[PDB]
Amino acid sequence: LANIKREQGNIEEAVRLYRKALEVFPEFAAAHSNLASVLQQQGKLQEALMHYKEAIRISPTFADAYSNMGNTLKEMQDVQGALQCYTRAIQINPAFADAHSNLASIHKDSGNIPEAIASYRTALKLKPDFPDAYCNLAHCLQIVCDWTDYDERMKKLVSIVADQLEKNRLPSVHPHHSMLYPLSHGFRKAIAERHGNLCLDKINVLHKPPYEHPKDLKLSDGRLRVGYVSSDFGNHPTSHLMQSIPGMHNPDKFEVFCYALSPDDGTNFRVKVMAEANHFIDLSQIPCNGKAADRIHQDGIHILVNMNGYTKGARNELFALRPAPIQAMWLGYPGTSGALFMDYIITDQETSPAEVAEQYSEKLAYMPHTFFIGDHANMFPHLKKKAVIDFHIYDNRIVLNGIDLKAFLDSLPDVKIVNMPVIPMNTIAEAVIEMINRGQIQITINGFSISNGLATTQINNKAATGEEVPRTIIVTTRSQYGLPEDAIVYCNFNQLYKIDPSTLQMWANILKRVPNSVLWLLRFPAVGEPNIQQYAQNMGLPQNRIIFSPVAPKEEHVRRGQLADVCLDTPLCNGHTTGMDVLWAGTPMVTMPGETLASRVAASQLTCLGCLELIAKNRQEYEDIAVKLGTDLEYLKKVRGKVWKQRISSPLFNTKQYTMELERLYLQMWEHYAAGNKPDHMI
Amino acid sequence: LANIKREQGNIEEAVRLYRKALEVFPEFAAAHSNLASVLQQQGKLQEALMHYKEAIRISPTFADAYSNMGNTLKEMQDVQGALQCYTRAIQINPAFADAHSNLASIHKDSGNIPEAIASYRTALKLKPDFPDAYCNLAHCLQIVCDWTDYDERMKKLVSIVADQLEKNRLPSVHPHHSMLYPLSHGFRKAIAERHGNLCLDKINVLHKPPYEHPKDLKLSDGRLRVGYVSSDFGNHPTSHLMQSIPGMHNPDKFEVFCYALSPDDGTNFRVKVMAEANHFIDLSQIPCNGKAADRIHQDGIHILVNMNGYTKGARNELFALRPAPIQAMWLGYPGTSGALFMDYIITDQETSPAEVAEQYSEKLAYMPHTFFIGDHANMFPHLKKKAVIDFHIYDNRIVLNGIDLKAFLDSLPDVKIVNMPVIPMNTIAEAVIEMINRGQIQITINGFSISNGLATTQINNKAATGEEVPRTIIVTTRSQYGLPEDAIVYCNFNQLYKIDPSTLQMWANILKRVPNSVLWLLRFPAVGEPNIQQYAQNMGLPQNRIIFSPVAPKEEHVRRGQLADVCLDTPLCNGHTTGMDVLWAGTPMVTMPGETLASRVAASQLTCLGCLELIAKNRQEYEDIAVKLGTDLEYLKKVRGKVWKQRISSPLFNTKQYTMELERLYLQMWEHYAAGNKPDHMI
Amino acid sequence: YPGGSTPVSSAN
Amino acid sequence: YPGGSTPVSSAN
Ligand SMILES: O=c1ccn([C@@H]2O[C@H](COP(=O)(O)OP(=O)(O)O)[C@@H](O)[C@H]2O)c(=O)[nH]1
Ligand SMILES: O=c1ccn([C@@H]2O[C@H](COP(=O)(O)OP(=O)(O)O)[C@@H](O)[C@H]2O)c(=O)[nH]1
Ligand SMILES: *[C@@H]1O[C@H](CO)[C@@H](O)[C@H](O)[C@H]1NC(=O)/C=C/CCl
Ligand SMILES: *[C@@H]1O[C@H](CO)[C@@H](O)[C@H](O)[C@H]1NC(=O)/C=C/CCl
Repeated sequence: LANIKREQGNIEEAVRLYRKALEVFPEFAAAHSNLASVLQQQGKLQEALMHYKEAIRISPTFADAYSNMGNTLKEMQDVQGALQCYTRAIQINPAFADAHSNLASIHKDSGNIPEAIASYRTALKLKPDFPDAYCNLAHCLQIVCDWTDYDERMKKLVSIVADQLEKNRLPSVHPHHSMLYPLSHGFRKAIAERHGNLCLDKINVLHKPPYEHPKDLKLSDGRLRVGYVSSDFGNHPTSHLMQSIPGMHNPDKFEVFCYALSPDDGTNFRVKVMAEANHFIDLSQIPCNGKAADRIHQDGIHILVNMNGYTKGARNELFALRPAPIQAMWLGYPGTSGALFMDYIITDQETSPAEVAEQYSEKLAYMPHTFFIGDHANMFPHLKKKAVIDFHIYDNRIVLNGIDLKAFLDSLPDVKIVNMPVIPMNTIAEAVIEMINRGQIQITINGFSISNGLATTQINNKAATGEEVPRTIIVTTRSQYGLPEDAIVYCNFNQLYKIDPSTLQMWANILKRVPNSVLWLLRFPAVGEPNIQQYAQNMGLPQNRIIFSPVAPKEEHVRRGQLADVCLDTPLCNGHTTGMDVLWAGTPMVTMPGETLASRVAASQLTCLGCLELIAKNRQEYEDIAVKLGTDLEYLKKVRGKVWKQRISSPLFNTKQYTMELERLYLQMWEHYAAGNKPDHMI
Repeated sequence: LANIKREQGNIEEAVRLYRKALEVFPEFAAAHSNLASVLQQQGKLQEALMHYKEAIRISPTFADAYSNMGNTLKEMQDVQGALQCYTRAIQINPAFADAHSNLASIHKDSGNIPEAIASYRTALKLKPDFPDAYCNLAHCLQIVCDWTDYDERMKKLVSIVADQLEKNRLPSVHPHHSMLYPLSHGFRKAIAERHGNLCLDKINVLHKPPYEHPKDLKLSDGRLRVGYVSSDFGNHPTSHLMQSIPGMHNPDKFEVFCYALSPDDGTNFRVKVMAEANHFIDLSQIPCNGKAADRIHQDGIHILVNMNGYTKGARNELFALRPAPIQAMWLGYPGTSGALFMDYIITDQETSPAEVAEQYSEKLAYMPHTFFIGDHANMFPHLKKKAVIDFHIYDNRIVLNGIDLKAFLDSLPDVKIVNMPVIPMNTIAEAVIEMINRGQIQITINGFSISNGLATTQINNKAATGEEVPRTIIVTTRSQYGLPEDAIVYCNFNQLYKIDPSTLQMWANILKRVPNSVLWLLRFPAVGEPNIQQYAQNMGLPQNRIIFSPVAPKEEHVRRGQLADVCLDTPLCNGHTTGMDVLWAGTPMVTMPGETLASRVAASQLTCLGCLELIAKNRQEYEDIAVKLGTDLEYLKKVRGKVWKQRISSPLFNTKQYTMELERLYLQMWEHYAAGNKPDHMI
Repeated sequence: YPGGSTPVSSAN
Repeated sequence: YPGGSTPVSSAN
């Protein structure tokens, strides 16, 4: 029925009519195919797949059915199956734009960005007005720092979003990507609101009543029940940030429930949150959103915490159901939900100043310092102290770190203190330098093991990922990364997609002011590297001024930031987890806070750390800060010493203090509701 | 050192010298890269990866290091990493042929055969004399039934192999693929011998002594210790064939040891072999070949059984070590090892007649009927009996099967017997036909559940894979597959790569003789379908004479063979597992045994079954057999009835009898050795 | 098969 | 990272 096709929005209604169309005429390919497409929207993947196959049985060359089948296969995680279907659709009709675009997205998912780019271009050739394809292409070009026609692209993106938002359609720019593009705050917020709307619509079709919520603390013996919901209890940045928090919650006043949206990945991160939460519930076992929300309700949750927003593995359908009376966005998602069902965003003054409450659909709930936290002190305590070898004295050329470093140092005939232990060039120092020059894995000095920082996965693969603290003394050096012994190292360790033409221009300016210096970047992904290098050269900078390294295992990545002098933050979207990483190594970060939450996190970190001289108000300042730290060597020593001492003395990496403040804010939110008020700003 | 590079074959020696080259000159990219390449040949993947990264650190645009790194990444199963490296190599040098060929093989592995084809062509454009690339291209073209320039290709393949075998190099045609190409038996055997040689060379470098082997049965209380070694104790054809065999071994005379080369995949196949073997050992935990062979030795194995040959997951290094005195190829590998370390091939008279003992490097050890066995009786007992609906009487249009079929039939007012129960067209019969026409999942008749054969994974996903017997009555019909109600169905359910131009020509001839008939093929893979259809049309056959279906779940695949009249076997390489599948459904198979073991298995199955009238001596016979079974309807009924009754009464699917014969042959082999003779032919 | 996987025999 | 995987934050 051309009817059922039209019931756009009334899903179960469309379903019931396609069924009837097949009651009149069983042999109806198009009705099978459409029935499959709507069963797929309802998440009935096996049933969908069955009707697509029926559709193809009737019409063996039905391109559109194969291309839609491939989507279903991709949801079922049969990726090769998906490929087979898309390819088949393109064989049947080589001018089918959607099939080419579906294929491209398979390539993007496997990180084959050049093959994705080429297929999105074919789709665009065939159908020049194709928003989803243009916007996805734009994300691929972003990922690899392909800035061909950059300014047109940005305007072209803004326009598509304008067109779409007017027409009430869900926009082709993903809310998580929306921070990279010069959209208005109203646009960003509205993109987010749309995605939040689709969550209501998927759950409205189960016609559940509202849940009724607890109003006292009595059923819970006076404890606030907090539920943390996340697809990232496992080897993920989220756990690298907050894995200690559940177990530090005061059990006299709080009862902690962790709701995992992902199965157990076997890592110590998942182990720790499982062991330390009062309750751990694996919602990855309970795929129906109604049941899962029911569980949440019957646990008696007072505050449910959304750690995903619009990131991989989200199930915001559960928050749409309102299983709890207070619902707050917490740390995994650097932006607004736009969704009426989220009451608060846990943030801070520096990140989200009360001026810009309008960027956000939620009420602002402030932590007193930064809302950012890091598990560095617990994951990487071997980085609390370091020693150097002297080959007059550099803090960042040849570094040793280790739980047992002090006793190693004490076994040495001569060591001086400047506090920083220095090892002079004796046999020991040459044995070390030799191990590194040879690429050898480790040596023994005085019974201690001395490890090559490059070989951590061979010595202890759990120490490499940060799931265990290393039990050897590790040596880290500038020559392991081809970095110069005799010049300033500026670093940035973020994915390349965070860089834009203005940012690379600022860096270029800084490197021209500081002739004796290099910028240290990562292959994140390696296919972005010749673009950056090409753009740098057209800005008039020689080949050797930008040094690339590969992405490293978690512990090596954090340990190696000790080799840099200064980190240059990306103003487009800052280091978040990666800002904590660089600061834990004692390396100052220069930043320029923007308008969005994502552009402002590093300034919040640095404010919490007590380094306000590192925050720029504009581009000229950012350059001047950075040139100053690469030329005024005594002021570099001061600022470095300030970072090294405040990573410990400040609140920044203090998970216990963080948890206690968080608790104080949960209670403020609770009391303001217990007394029948509705969500308002907490300060 | 240009030296170390030259130590071709003396692996640890090359290693030790590259190390020394780095002792003289630490900063030597090429030496890092070569050192990595040899560490990789020794299986030291993490160490290899470290030195590749060192090589790239010194020379950021070292294309060759990136391309070799990608291979290492691919061995570590970091597939995206591998892609990144190959792509990077091609960005740096777009004329690097090997990098393009490495990329193509990544595409082939993911089943993206058109993208693999295109990249192997680029490699061939850049380097026209590139054997590995040409031969891999040839396999891709095979897989999709791309027969462009077919005859030249075959001669081009033979020549490459001739060139290579002379020059002592390991050939670019994989021994498992060698059966598809018109090579001589001496060529095939020699290809296999080469791969067997590389296994000795990898284990020779551990300079182990010979093992010394038991000579009596005394340490084992009079029991022959048999070790079955396989990467396929899990959801694999091998387990679908032999999973019952270990537990049926006579524990008074045999002690069974299963050596898994793969981790536990969670399936009931793995569960059953684990539970029923006297001992189960997970060699996937013990990656070093020396240790694993040691374990085998200290278990006291008298006969070690190689179930892999040259198939995925093989570790023939363990057989090269000779941990046991008798070593036999058994069922997973349809050809010779060519390897001096394998004593026997368990085969039979029909498959491997004593005339052709020369095809084989091993001695022939004969099972008395076929060496082929199938677990069908145990996996699919619901297929032992069936009923039909009559909409005068067909056995293969509308079929019901079920453990509880008999009691369902007994609840019906009218049923006639012809033995075959027939259901007449009443309400019941229309309720069934209606369920199917609507694509509905199931209905209840008289309290029994009646399931749509298309919806098995929705009802019971373990029944669909064959890990459980279905607990409902399943309905299977020709209209579920678009097959004609009023004409002969010829089927072949093998992967398309088994078909060649001569085979499709024979089928075409048969379909022209039998106007009222269709050939039923599978999308295996779907990208092969328009080729077959194109070639059929150039042979003068309309669009509708060849019907494609998708690959089905294991149980549906075996159940649906009941809908065919006749199966047309592929003479190039026959149905093996798939021949057992089709016979279990009661469907006669027409075959033409060739020269190779792989071309002869179906004739052995059919001889064991007692259907000699189905075996053709040449092409004319094969056509005539097949036309005869599609036109002489009374003789089709006879031959079908003969297949249906002999799948039970003959040895073919009789796992207990098979195991007892196997035991009788193990003892013949043992006694002939106990008495210090060396391997000779057993009959 | 579309929806999961059909393991088969193939080269090492 | 080359050799395994570096999980990151990314869109749903
Ligand atoms: O060489 C590296 C560079 C980064 N990282 C980690 O990679 C992740 C990058 O994630 P994301 O892009 O989401 O970081 P954010 O945006 O939070 O800074 C972080 O956990 C880093 O700690 C790593 O393990 N090795
Ligand atoms: O639609 C199908 C067709 C085949 N098969 C199974 O797929 C495998 C094909 O494997 P292979 O090509 O090695 O079979 P062989 O060469 O032994 O006949 C066999 O287990 C078949 O039972 C399946 O499950 N569904
Ligand atoms: C990725 O990882 C951490 C923890 O989940 C989160 O705090 C951080 O905000 C996030 N970074 C980004 O999402 C960058 C987005 C630009 Cl598309
Ligand atoms: C695949 O599966 C079964 C069990 O492992 C084995 O008996 C059968 O011989 C095999 N079929 C083929 O290998 C076809 C090869 C042509 Cl490359």
